Amino acid sequence: RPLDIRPNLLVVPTTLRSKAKEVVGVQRLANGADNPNFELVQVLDTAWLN
Amino acid sequence: FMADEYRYGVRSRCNVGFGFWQLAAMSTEELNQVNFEKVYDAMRNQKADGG
Repeated sequence: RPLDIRPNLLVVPTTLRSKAKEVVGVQRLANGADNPNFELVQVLDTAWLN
Repeated sequence: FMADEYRYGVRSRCNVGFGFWQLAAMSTEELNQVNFEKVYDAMRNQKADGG
């Protein structure tokens, strides 16, 4: 019986914040492509890890 | 005619500033997060005198 998982959090170090925000935070891609992963998961940036 | 003044510059703190040696911005992929925001991230990543 499969399990219902709804990922809504993305935790990354401060060194990956740029990539995390450009995956979730960018609305247009290329010369206009929407973004299927825009605001799908909210990101928090922390300095304790790494 | 003369001017007189008492002053001198200061260093605020060693770990609150940065200067890099490149700025190209060609297509905003050479330095967007390679050397312009790389320093931004470096400032984001620092540790005090307690680990």
